[PDB]
Amino acid sequence: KKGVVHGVATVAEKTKEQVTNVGGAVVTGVTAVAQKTVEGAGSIAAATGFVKKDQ
Amino acid sequence: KKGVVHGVATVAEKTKEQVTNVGGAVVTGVTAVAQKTVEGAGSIAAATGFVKKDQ
Amino acid sequence: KKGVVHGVATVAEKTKEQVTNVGGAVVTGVTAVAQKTVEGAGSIAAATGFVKKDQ
Amino acid sequence: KKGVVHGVATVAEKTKEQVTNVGGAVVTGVTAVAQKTVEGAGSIAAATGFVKKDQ
Amino acid sequence: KKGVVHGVATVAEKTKEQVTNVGGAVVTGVTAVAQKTVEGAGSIAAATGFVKKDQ
Amino acid sequence: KKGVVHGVATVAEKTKEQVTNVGGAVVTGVTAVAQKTVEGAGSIAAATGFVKKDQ
Amino acid sequence: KKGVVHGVATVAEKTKEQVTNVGGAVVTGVTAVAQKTVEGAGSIAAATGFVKKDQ
Amino acid sequence: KKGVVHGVATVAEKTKEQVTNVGGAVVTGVTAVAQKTVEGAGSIAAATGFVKKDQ
Amino acid sequence: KKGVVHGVATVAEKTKEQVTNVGGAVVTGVTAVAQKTVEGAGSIAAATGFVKKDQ
Amino acid sequence: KKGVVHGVATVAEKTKEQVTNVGGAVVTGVTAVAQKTVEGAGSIAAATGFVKKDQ
Ligand SMILES: CNc1ccc(-c2nc3ccc(O)cc3s2)cc1
Ligand SMILES: CNc1ccc(-c2nc3ccc(O)cc3s2)cc1
Ligand SMILES: CNc1ccc(-c2nc3ccc(O)cc3s2)cc1
Ligand SMILES: CNc1ccc(-c2nc3ccc(O)cc3s2)cc1
Ligand SMILES: CNc1ccc(-c2nc3ccc(O)cc3s2)cc1
Ligand SMILES: CNc1ccc(-c2nc3ccc(O)cc3s2)cc1
Ligand SMILES: CNc1ccc(-c2nc3ccc(O)cc3s2)cc1
Ligand SMILES: CNc1ccc(-c2nc3ccc(O)cc3s2)cc1
Ligand SMILES: CNc1ccc(-c2nc3ccc(O)cc3s2)cc1
Ligand SMILES: CNc1ccc(-c2nc3ccc(O)cc3s2)cc1
Ligand SMILES: CNc1ccc(-c2nc3ccc(O)cc3s2)cc1
Ligand SMILES: CNc1ccc(-c2nc3ccc(O)cc3s2)cc1
Repeated sequence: KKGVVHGVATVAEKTKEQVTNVGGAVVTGVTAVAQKTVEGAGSIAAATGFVKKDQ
Repeated sequence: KKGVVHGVATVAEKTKEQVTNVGGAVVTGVTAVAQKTVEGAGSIAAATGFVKKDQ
Repeated sequence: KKGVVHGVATVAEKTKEQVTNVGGAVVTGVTAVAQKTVEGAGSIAAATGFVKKDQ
Repeated sequence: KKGVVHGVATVAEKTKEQVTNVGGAVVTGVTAVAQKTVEGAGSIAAATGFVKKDQ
Repeated sequence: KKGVVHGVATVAEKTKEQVTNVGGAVVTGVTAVAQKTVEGAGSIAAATGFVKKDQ
Repeated sequence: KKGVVHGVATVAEKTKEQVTNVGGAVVTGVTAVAQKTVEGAGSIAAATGFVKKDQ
Repeated sequence: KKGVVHGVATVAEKTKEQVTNVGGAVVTGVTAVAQKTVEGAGSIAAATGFVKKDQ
Repeated sequence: KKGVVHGVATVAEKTKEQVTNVGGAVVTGVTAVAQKTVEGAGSIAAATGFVKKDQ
Repeated sequence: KKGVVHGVATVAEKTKEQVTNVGGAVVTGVTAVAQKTVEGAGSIAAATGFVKKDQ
Repeated sequence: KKGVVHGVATVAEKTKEQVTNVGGAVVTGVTAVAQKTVEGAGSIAAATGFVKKDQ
């Protein structure tokens, strides 16, 4: 076989899960957050996949 | 087989799940948030997939 | 087989779920949010798939 | 088989769900939000798939 | 076989999970956060995959 | 002060919430159930406060 | 002060929450269930407060 | 002070939370269940407070 | 002071939390369950407070 | 002071937490279970407080 990509690719066979991202956010997984009190200014309480590039 | 992509591709066979994103947000997964009190200015309480690029 | 894409594609066979996004938001998954009080100015309380690019 | 796309495509066979988006928003999944009080100016309380690009 | 990529690629066969990211965040895994009180200004309470590049 | 009860009482001062039950069911709290498929004969899918005394 | 009870009482002062139960079920708390598939005969999927006394 | 109870009592002062139960179930706490697939006959998947006295 | 109980009592002062139970189940605490697949016949997957007295 | 109990009592002063149980189950503490696959017939996967007296 032959393949040429510029990116971003994701090429496969017999594949149970696939995610391609440029951005941006993708949530595909099981996630449970239980929480009782959030205070403070300002605290990232429960972050799973996170990116902060403030300018 | 032969394939040429510019991106972003996601090419496969026999594949249970697929996500392609440029952006942007995609939520495809099970997610449960239970929460009782959020305060503060300003706190990211429960973030799963998150991207902040303020300018 | 042969395939040429510019992107964004999502090409497959025998595939249970598919999402293609450029944007933008796509919500296809099970999601439960239970919440009792949100305060503060301004706090992202419960974000699952999120993108903030304010200019 | 043969396929050439400009994007955004989503090509498949035997496929239970499909979403193609350029935009924009698509909601196809089960979603339950229960909520008791939202205050503050201005707090994104419960966001599932979200994109904010204010200029 | 032959392959030439510019990156970022992810090329495979017989592959159970795949993630390609440029960004950005991708959450595909099981995650449980249980939490009782978050205070302080400002403390990253529970971060799993995290990136902070404030300027 | 003086108090004599037979039960069931609930006596208080300065009290934000109160529930008295003999029975029976009382639901006063925030509750979110999101659900996609229930099968089987017969499975209690999502029970929060539950009592089964079949004879 | 003086108090005589037969039960079940709940006597207090300056008290934020109170529950008295004989039964029976009382749900006063925040609860989020997100769920995607329930099968089997018969499986208690997600039980929070539960009592089964079948005869 | 003086107190005589038969039970079940719960007597206090300056008390943030109170639960009295004879039964029966009481759910007053924050709870998040996220779940993707339940099978089998019959499996208690996610039980928090649970009592099974089948006869 | 003087106190005579038959049980079950719970007598206190200046007390943040109280639970009295005869039964039965009481859930007052923060709880997060995230789960992806449950199979088998029949397996207690995730049990927090649990009592099984089948006859 | 003077006290006579039959049991089960729990008598105190200046006390942050209290639990009295006859039964039965009480869950008052923070608990996080994250889990990916449960199989087998039948295996107690993750048990925190547990009692099995099958007859
Ligand atoms: C995040 N902001 C952003 C803006 C623009 C893009 C673009 N991606 C492509 C790809 C192929 C093409 O012919 C044109 C474009 S423009 C991506 C991201
Ligand atoms: C010292 N370590 C540190 C980590 C994180 C922070 C953050 N500050 C903000 C403010 C607004 C917002 O939406 C998100 C965040 S995160 C600050 C400090
Ligand atoms: C070893 N390096 C490598 C890079 C890329 C490939 C590719 N194979 C295909 C097939 C179909 C298609 O539309 C695109 C592509 S790209 C293969 C191998
Ligand atoms: C952390 N900041 C950062 C900025 C830029 C990069 C880049 N990586 C590549 C790779 C290939 C290419 O043709 C161009 C670039 S630019 C990486 C990181
Ligand atoms: C984090 N900031 C960032 C900005 C830009 C990039 C880019 N990655 C590629 C890859 C191929 C290409 O032809 C162009 C570009 S630009 C990556 C990261
Ligand atoms: C994070 N900010 C960002 C801006 C731009 C990009 C771009 N990626 C590509 C890829 C191919 C192409 O022909 C054009 C572009 S532009 C990526 C990231
Ligand atoms: C030391 N053991 C003890 C047991 C029980 C008590 C009680 N005090 C009160 C007051 C008012 C009321 O309606 C009921 C009761 S019960 C006090 C002490
Ligand atoms: C679980 N089944 C059940 C049946 C009956 C009861 C009763 N509790 C009281 C209390 C005082 C009284 O004068 C009478 C009765 S009867 C409780 C439970
Ligand atoms: C060996 N360990 C074991 C634990 C638990 C069980 C249970 N069997 C049932 C049947 C019906 C129902 O509503 C709940 C349950 S739980 C069986 C065995
Ligand atoms: C486990 N099975 C079980 C059955 C019965 C009990 C009882 N505990 C008390 C206490 C005082 C009283 O006057 C009566 C009774 S009965 C306890 C356990
Ligand atoms: C679990 N099954 C059950 C049946 C009956 C009870 C009873 N509790 C009391 C208390 C005072 C009283 O005068 C009568 C009764 S009966 C409790 C439990
Ligand atoms: C688990 N099964 C069960 C049955 C009965 C009980 C009883 N507890 C009391 C307490 C005081 C009283 O005057 C009567 C009774 S009966 C408890 C448990």
